[PDB]
Amino acid sequence: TVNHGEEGKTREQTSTPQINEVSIKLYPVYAYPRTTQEIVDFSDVDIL
Amino acid sequence: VDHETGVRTRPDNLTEPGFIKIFTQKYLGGGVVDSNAIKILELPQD
Repeated sequence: TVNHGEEGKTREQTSTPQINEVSIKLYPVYAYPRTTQEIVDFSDVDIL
Repeated sequence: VDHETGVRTRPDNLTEPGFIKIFTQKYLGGGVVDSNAIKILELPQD
């Protein structure tokens, strides 16, 4: 806040600015595809 | 309207010990000189 006051009028304590803290947590977006060894070995696509 | 000093900052670092009381003040003035040179329009509030 910014106060106005006057000539010869005492000055009140203005409220100090506030600070906010955003906690951006990290979280693992994992992929766990259980492919069989059958597909990898049999196919010529190299499915990995 | 501003003053020649403009904005003055007095970093009060003596009076309340353990406290920096920053005192920053600017002398500001504002008046409608020649009101014929400004026009207002109050649109419907809706």
